[PDB]
Amino acid sequence: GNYNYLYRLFRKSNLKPFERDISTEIYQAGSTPCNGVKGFNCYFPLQSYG
Amino acid sequence: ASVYAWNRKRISNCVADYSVLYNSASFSTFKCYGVSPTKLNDLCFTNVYA
Repeated sequence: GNYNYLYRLFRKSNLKPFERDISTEIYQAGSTPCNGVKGFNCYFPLQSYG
Repeated sequence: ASVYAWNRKRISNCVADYSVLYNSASFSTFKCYGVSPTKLNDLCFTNVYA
C-alpha cells in the first residue's frame, strides 16, 4: 500500500488557476463545529490513495 | 423489515429538506457513494427509493 501520495478530497471552495493549498487544517462537514479537533462530521481534507 | 424482504419505500411528488436529516447527529454512519452531501439540497432527481 503506497499511501504517500495524498489529495485534497474536501475543501470549502474551488481553487483559482495556479493556486496551491498547503494548509493542513480540519474540515467541518456539518453544522456542528469541529474547533480543530477530529470527531463526528469532522473529516480530514487530505486522504491517501490505496 | 428483514434484510431478505426489505421494504422499498418510494419518495416522489414532494420536496425533501436534506438539511434536517444531515444535521441530525444520531446517525452514526452517513456515507454517500455517487453524489455529494453538500449538494443534495440543490440537485434534482426523478424519485427516491428507500
